[PDB]
Amino acid sequence: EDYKEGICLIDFSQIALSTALVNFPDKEKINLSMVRHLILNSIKFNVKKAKTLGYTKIVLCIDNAKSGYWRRDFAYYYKKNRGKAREESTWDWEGYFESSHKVIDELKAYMPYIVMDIDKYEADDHIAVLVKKFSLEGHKILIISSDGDFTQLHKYPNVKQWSPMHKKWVKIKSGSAEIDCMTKILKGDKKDNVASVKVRSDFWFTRVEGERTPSMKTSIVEAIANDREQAKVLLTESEYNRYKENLVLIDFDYIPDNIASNIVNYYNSYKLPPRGKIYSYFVKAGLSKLTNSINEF
Ligand code: NA
Repeated sequence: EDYKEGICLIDFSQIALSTALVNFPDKEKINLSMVRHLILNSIKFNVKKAKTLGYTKIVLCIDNAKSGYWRRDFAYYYKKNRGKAREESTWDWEGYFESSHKVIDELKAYMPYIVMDIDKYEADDHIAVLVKKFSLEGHKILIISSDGDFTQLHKYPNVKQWSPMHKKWVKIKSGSAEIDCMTKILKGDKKDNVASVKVRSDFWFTRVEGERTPSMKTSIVEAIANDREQAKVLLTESEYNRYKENLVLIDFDYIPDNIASNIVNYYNSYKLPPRGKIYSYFVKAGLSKLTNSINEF
């Protein structure tokens, strides 16, 4: 093992939720014990994975949208399409989230991981900012994320990504990273209500029947990807101003100073619990099958 240890960042909320959507049936209350068991089982599996690959420092990166998103404070329509979807569902989202927040606080109090959890901050924020930090500090980095796109981090040395769901390595140095990032910035990212620079910013949220997004030439995307100064040249003023907006929504380098510094400061001041707390936590929570496996956490 290295003097600057290998660090594992886990895209954890998405892993737990994906597992929960398989394990927990529709039309049944999702309770604290159910969620605690699932979260701890998932941690056990993915920590073993990190440790065998040679990464010893475990950081659990959490999605916390209890009060929304910092990006939404900037662009109100951001990710509003997602909440719309859950409103309908007969799956117990309310119970899941309520219980997950409780378990996360238990992790903070008792388990030996850095739990990056800040209301209105996304797992991808923690990962992007900590990768920049750790990479410059000379740590090898492993991202555990089933479907996350981290190709924006292609410039950082010694960053690998493992996907638990697909059981395979994921490309970080994709060869088309900048063009793929710029495609989202210019053409939008509908899955997150991010709109093309050729329409009003809240297009996806306020779309009226019949409305269409004007097409944009791939060559403009490629041109601006290769030299961003060309944005002032190939885009109209209105499109350029929308471009500036979308940079904040998509590009990791445009995470605001206060947001990024809050992430770093949270990491630095983190109160790591002594490993002695693991056993007493398992006993307290009645996880009697796990008091046997303390060494696997
Ligand atoms: Na902790």
